Amino acid sequence: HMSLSVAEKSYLYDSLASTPSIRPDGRLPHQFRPIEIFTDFLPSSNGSSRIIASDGSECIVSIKSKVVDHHVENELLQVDVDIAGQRDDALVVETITSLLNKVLKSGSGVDSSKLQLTKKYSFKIFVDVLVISSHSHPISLISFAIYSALNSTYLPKLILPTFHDYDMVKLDINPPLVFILAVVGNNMLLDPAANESEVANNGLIISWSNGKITSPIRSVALNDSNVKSFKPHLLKQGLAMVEKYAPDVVRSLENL
Amino acid sequence: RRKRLADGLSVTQKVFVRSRNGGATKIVREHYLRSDIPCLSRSCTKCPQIVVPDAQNELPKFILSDSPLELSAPIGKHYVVLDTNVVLQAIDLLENPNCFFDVIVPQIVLDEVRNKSYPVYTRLRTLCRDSDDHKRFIVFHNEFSEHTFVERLPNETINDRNNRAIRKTCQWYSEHLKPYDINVVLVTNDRLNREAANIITKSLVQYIELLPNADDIRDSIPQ
Amino acid sequence: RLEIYSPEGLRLDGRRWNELRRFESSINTHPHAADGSSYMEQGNNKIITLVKGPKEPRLKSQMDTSKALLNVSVNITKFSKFERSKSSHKNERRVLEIQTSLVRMFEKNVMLNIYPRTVIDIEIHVLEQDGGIMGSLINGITLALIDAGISMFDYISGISVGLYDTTPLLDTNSLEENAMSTVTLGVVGKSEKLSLLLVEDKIPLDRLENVLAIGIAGAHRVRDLMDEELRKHAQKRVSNASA
Amino acid sequence: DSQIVTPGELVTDDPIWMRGHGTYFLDNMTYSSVAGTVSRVNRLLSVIPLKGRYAPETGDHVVGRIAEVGNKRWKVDIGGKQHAVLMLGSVNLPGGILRRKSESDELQMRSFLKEGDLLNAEVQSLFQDGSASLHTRSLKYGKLRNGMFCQVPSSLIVRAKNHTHNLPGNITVVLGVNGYIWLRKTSQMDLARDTITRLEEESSWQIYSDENDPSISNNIRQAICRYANVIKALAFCEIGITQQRIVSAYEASMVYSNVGELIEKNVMESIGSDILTAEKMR
Amino acid sequence: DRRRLLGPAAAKPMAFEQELSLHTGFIENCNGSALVEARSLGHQTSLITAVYGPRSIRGSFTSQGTISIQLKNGLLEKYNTNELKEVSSFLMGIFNSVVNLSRYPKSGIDIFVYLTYDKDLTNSQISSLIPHCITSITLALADAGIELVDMAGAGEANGTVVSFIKNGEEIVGFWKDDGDDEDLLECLDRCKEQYNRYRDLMISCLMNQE
Amino acid sequence: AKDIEISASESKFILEALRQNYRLDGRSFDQFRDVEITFGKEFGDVSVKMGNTKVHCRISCQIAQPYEDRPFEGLFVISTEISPMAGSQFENGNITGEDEVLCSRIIEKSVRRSGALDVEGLCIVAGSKCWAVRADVHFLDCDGGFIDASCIAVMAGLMHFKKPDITVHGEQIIVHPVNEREPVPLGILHIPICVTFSFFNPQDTEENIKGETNSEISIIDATLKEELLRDGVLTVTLNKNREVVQVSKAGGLPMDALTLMKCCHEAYSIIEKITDQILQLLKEDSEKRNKYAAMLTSE
RNA sequence: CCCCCGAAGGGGGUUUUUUUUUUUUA
Ligand code: NA
Ligand code: NA
Ligand code: NA
Ligand SMILES: [Zn+2]
Repeated sequence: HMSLSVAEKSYLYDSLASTPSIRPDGRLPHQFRPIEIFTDFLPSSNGSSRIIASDGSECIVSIKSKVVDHHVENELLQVDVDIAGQRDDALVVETITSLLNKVLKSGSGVDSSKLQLTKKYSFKIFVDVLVISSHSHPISLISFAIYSALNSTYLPKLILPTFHDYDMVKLDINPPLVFILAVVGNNMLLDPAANESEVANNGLIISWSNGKITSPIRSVALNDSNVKSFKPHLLKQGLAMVEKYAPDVVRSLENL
Repeated sequence: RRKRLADGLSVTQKVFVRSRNGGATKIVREHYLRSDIPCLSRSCTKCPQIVVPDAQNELPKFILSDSPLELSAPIGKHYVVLDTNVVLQAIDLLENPNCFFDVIVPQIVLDEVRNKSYPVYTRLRTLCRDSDDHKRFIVFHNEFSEHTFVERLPNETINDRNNRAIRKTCQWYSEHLKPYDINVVLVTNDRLNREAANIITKSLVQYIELLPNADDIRDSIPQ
Repeated sequence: RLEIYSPEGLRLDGRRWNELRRFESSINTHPHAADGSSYMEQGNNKIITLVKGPKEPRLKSQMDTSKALLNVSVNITKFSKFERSKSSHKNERRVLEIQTSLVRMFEKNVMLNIYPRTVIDIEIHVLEQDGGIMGSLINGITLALIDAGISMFDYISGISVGLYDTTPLLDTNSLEENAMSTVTLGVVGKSEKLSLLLVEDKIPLDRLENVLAIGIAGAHRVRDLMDEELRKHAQKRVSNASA
Repeated sequence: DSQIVTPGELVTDDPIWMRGHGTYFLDNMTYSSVAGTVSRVNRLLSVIPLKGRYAPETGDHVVGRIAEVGNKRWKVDIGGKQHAVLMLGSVNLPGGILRRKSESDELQMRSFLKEGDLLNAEVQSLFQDGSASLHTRSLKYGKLRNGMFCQVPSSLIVRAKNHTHNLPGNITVVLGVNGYIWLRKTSQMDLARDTITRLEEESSWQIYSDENDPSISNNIRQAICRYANVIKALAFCEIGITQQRIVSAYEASMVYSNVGELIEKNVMESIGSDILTAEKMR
Repeated sequence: DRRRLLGPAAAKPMAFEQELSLHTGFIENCNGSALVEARSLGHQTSLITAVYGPRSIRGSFTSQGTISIQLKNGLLEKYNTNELKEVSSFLMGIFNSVVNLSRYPKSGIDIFVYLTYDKDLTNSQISSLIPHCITSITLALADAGIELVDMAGAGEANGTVVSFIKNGEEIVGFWKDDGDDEDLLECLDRCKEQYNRYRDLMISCLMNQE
Repeated sequence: AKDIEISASESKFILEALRQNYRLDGRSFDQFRDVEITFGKEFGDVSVKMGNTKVHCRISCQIAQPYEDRPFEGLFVISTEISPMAGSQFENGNITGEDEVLCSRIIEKSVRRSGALDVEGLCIVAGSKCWAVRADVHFLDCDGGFIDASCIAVMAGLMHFKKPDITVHGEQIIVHPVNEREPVPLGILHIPICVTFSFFNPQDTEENIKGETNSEISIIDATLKEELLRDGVLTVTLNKNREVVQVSKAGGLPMDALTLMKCCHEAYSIIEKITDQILQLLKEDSEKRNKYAAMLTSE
């Protein structure tokens, strides 16, 4: 986990930088850890999701909606992130919030037209994230939970706007996924464990939508101890790795 | 999905969408189902046992006559189950001392009448409150009884569900009172039932004409 | 205005005056996040309670040589109500009052003195809200604290009772909490002794005692429920651990 | 088995009993303070909780992490309710007994042990609050190297004469009673648990070195990963961890040629039930 | 506000390729300081950095230096707080790669970047602003006597900011936020040219000035 | 830290005194302190004295804009910020403190939310104007009973206060100094009074949780020495309409329900006296003011 | 006071919106 000794860090790094890389649990560089997801458990919300990882990292996402004038509210999708044990003022929380807001920007994050009701009114989507537990960078965790929540989100059906009392339409949209990668030496790792993230030379946040490597893309320090520079071919490796191993995450998440 | 509970109880989730002016808000409530709702008939033997007292420790009075007004076949031993419209149009006839002696007022009808006309709802509540030897009006919470509660199908307006609930109420009534032979007559003006696997369904004027004192009250009805 | 209490003795949700809402609880729901944990559903109230500790104090202040430090964190999420709140509730005086109330409640129940130089952090997340949320918080805390193996003298059962005119209604929902005054009770075990007694709106004195009478009873039932879960969860996880 | 009791429940109206943990009392009435099993040992009546943090006991063998460097002492995380202490005079200094107390080495404490270092130690004694006092004076105690750390609930660590074991594949396991587990490359010291050995013992002049064995083959590393995964597998099945169960877990896991496969749920459960079945049949 | 004079509450607010100048050591109450002004056609920017440190830290002993970075809006409240903190985090990563933190145990280095002026006459500007932030922070760190393994540089092209060290051989920073879709290589090349120029200018400034 | 160091002998002494039906200041267990209410100068300025406990309240108002949500209601806030003047154990403005938050919440629930003040009577014009009445409590000396003293001070102040008469011509209003037109009082609907019961456990915790013959001691309006040693605290706010305005038993020593009820009723017995006292003192103040005016018009 | 020694020394207390006025009056 976090706060490993120098000996532990050296061992882990040597295993993770060797060719091929030896991950502490024997995972392949592109292999994810077992997670499970539940949806539709919050009746009051339009959508809902809960994701649990094998290391204990647990996240909860709620999808709510409200009618707004486009003209007065140009942003039809707002992401609010609440991490337990972290104040709303915290740097990492606002960073994640900004990032997620950009991945999901109505501009080109998702298709804004799917939200439109009338030429003057639409549904604003409130995505509320509650990170119960996290031992690594929760950006992918949150992203996946949001994906699941949006793919199981139902909205009131239109018939000033008036709505059907009992019938609701499934929100149809292709939600984006955000991936996190660990750069260790000359090796790229998907779904980095806490101990892996403690010794990683750097990190790559790579967004993904409709089967394309989309923005935002970030380089992110997974720690402060071993942050080193990296060669561009590694960045290319990460991108290729995502676009190679993303459609299976998409088909795994979208099969219900 | 519904959950069974400790003492003949149940719960489901009534979900719908309120449309306050200029907005949409989905509302979720818990709807409990029960097995102790009394038919309030003097003829029923089973219900007085499963019944429980109120907050004042009071066991609701069974007031519906053991021997109601009896008509010509295929109607004997009949109780009257009203529809919202019939109440709205013939409320002043429902108050007439010489007709409608034994009337069942479904909860859902009470609610509909309340929504469309509060004074008429008050007069109906007055009828159910001041029930005596001369007139007998009861309220039956069909929505809270699992025996009678119907759940809304998709792509179906509220009206179909309401009338299907009244229909199920009448059906449970017929099945419940038949060991004594009390029939129930669903009086309505809205072309409710296309022949299905039943219940006596007569319009207002039809029910009036089946009455002994028809000539007295035939003209106490809006045209 | 509408039939909060019909002459037939039924409520809007279809309950009678002296019946609890659906009450279900789950224990050890977050084994990788906390020492003790509970997920609780009371009516439509959905709450996650996490107990972390006893553990080493974060600061080398806040350390007491004679007893453990007890902290309570109540997170009322913005999506707990029908209408999302654009404002956080974390620093509202209402929430602080609730937190200090729960702390001072379980300071007298939890044997803090046998855990000196430690800190017990209670982390609560209200996922869904539908009235009577205080008693729910209480119950969640009790469950989670017991799951943590942290010693205490007894259960504390939380319940709410509204007062409609002359008649009291047990375990009020959101609609009942509005247009009616409510009393929240924190009852210790099976006793008649009250850990918590909260009245935030005007109530006729002469009718207060009666409101308590059913309340206590209700709380007792709640205890019987929580208990009933624990034993099962115990009986299950003490038999399977064998061989 | 035993009587399951909940907080506030009457355990006995008899006043003869002494009263241990998990109980409180009023006159002759004895009540439970936790949810757990009633325990009667001689005249000592207590209630054992189903769950709880590691409670350090005198003579326990634990693995810990240096949390704090302080005045003549270290604060070590054992995973208990409180940080354990490690007195400066309760450790071995690089060398023979000969070196006397210095003020200089007190000033360079961080050279021996610093924040983050993993060490294997023994619970010498307990303070009044129940926190542990540690010592590392035996040659088998000290800073841990050449391996990986993992942890399980302390209750799952069944106990024995030893907790440091030689496992096939040339890997030594250190099973701390607190649930903290260290998996290392088998050393010559580890090799010498039979029944120039003196030079071997003295060769560990450095027992505070931060450097690993420069030669750790890929085989040993893979085997480390596999042992870690199968220990976690036993933990997931809530199976008590013993040496034999660990090597049996390893061998049974050899079915899956890729160690990664061992992180899936059904595989963990399969390994667990394989071990239990094999144990019942033997 | 009890700590500020915000006036009446009833009131409401009124609604209605590039040259470089680099200087260091003009702020007297901090350890390091840097003034960076940039002028392109129909676009002018200017910002200041201040490095306070190495200072003491509250809390447990830390084995290495701890860097903080604070972006302050200048004049116009031009940007969102979340985006400012995001950029701050990015820069923190970069200079965590660049600064020799091992030299500064139990110590904190606080860096402040005042975005005084940012008026571009052309008629998401964060991207074009990041490389100048990096320039100024590297200059101020070198001015503060804070040890750097290299001179952190950066460039911007098509919404793609790339920060290099070691003559542009390796990457310490990568920021891509929309700003259209183009292939990676030419953005890399342009940003690398910008980086090399900025590097030359920065060393030059560090040789005429320090 | 700023802790009040209490010795074992003192705790044991006071507790044993409670066991023998003794209070240090010579009061019985059900005896509230003599309330001294003193008005002065302008309306809305009141000083309240309970034994050694000394508090001061200042009522004020200024024209403002009604909140967007509530178009017909005026604005009313109460401040109870402690200072080291009452005692060094208090930090300067720790509004997030336990007893601070509790006190503030109790007072707010007693006065601001009970509708003790007519907020709709504060409205000048629905859209653009309203009165912003403010009640600022100043804690001068702490010997316990701060909640009760605060409630009495706030109420007496609100009832004593008078806002300047005004009248309205559409867009514009016309505000008057005293010479122009006489001031008019606020709309007081009822008079909420708080009584604070302190609970002491003479025996062990085991007897409190699982013991019969409840020996839990209850006293009224505890002093500082008593407040520091108590195991429980209840605050009950009532008015002369036999209404339980509010009740707060925020944890502490578990008490039998019947005992709490008895507490409520005795509290009513006290709030009768206190209310009558407030009204009396008010009327005497007004009468003395009038007689002073009569002494001023003719030398 | 626990820890060694042997027969005194050294270490330690843990810095929500259920959908014609007035008065008395057969
Ligand atoms: Na209880
Ligand atoms: Na009950
Ligand atoms: Na530092
Ligand atoms: Zn019947």
